[PDB]
Amino acid sequence: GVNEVPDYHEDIHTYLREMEVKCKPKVGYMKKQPDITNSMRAILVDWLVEVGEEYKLQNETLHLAVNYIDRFLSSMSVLRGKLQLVGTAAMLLASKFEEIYPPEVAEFVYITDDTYTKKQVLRMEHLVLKVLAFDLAAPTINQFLTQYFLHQQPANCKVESLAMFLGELSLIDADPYLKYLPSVIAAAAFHLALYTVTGQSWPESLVQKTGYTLETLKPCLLDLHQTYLRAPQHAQQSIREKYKNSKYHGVSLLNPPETLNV
Amino acid sequence: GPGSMENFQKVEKIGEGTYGVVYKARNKLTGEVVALKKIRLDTETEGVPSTAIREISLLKELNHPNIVKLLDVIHTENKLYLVFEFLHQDLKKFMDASALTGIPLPLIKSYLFQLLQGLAFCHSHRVLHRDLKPQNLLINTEGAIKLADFGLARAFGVPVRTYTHEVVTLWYRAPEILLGCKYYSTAVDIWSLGCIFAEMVTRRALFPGDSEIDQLFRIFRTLGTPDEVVWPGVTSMPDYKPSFPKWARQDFSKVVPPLDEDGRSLLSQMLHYDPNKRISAKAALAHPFFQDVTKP
Repeated sequence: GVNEVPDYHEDIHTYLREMEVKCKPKVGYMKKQPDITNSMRAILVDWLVEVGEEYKLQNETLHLAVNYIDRFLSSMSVLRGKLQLVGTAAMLLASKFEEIYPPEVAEFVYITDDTYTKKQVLRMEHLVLKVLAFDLAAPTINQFLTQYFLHQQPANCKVESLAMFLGELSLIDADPYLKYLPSVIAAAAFHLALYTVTGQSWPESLVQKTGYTLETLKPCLLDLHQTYLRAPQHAQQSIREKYKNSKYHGVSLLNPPETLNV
Repeated sequence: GPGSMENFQKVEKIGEGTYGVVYKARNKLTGEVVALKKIRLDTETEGVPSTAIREISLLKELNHPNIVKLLDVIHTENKLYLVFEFLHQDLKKFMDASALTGIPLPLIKSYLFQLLQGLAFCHSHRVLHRDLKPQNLLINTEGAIKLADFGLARAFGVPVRTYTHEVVTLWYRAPEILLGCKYYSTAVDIWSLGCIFAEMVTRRALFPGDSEIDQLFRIFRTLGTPDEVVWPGVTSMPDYKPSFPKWARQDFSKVVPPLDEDGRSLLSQMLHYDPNKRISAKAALAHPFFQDVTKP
């Protein structure tokens, strides 16, 4: 029905595919950052997951923030001491865009354990808006997933939750996930979740919609599969903790499959 | 990116919102007349307002002849200036001042058809407007009408999730919002446009309620109190009550007597109770009502 906008979903899908190309970070940005590393970014993202949890923000908000951070760090060098300020400002902007009730600025200042002032958060907000030229309606992994979900036969909450989780995991590791578009990571996540829970594969119906096949998803699937297998060992664990919750059907507790069979 | 305030010359104030104030102004180099919307920041404490972040981010992507064009954004540390294309009037003012014996049908048809083009384009770019009302529809000298004021708009996902409740100015607000439904969608903008269609014919609001419950009641007295047959789920809605009076649906030719058969047909489909059955903007564009449409 109308909550799935039958008359517009294709138009919307085509538009998001165009926009994800416009909103894409520079794949190699991190080697051009003198004072920050993938490891530092992973720490920051994991912290944003926790902030999202502490304030009960939407997952979409989390994804927008990372998009904003990665696009910012694509043209602006930042010292390690300032990385969190960028992240904080990004989470604020994502919250004002996506949330019904965004946390107040003072709450963002509070979660940085008074590393920064309100003035600093607000100036950074302004700098981020300038750098992104207010281009904030970015496509996320989530925006594609929820559409892919409509192709399940029948709907399955464990599959949906597990796909969200795998997609979140990808936010953590700029290498390799910076090289993949939201729509492709989403496809890999949906296929891996579906296969893990039900044994089934990427449906032909989504080949029709997306033009992607298991062949085109194969590189991302292999990365995401390694990511899932190693997830208990990863230095960052906030996503695994979050997805143990019943709100997400405790999917972080599901065992990953040992092989994907091509 | 391109402008600075040095190149504009304010001409007169043309409006106000909770958003700040709107001026008419002239580009001194190109000659272009614009609307400047000022959003002060040093007054705010929480930084750049979310209404403004939504308006700018959404309007930067929506380039369409029936959406008011954002030309530019002057972002000082003291003020935020939004430069828009200028349109001399709104539909409300036109209805009150010049439409005293009516809006001729050719012009109603032209306006409605343009509004649907603009709204279809929004929905195709995953934007709900969420405040369509005559005050927010601007008209130029050439006969164009355009959607304005995207401060209450929102980028949606597919399928939708729960968004802000009690949106849309009350007279223009859809029954699913009034009954507290968990989800609403593109159908809420069609409802508003339906109310606006009717209002262009009569020059009075179709449902002028003074509270949520009074608004519901006025709608029920006009279209009939909905039941499970016209609207599956209705009796399970969070603010549905069994105590609701059960009004009969009246003949639609009594709702807007001067409207022809095609007009009635299209209006009924815009005001369908069930959001799933309400016509989409994209489908409404092919309604026979528009068969002879012009732009005067």
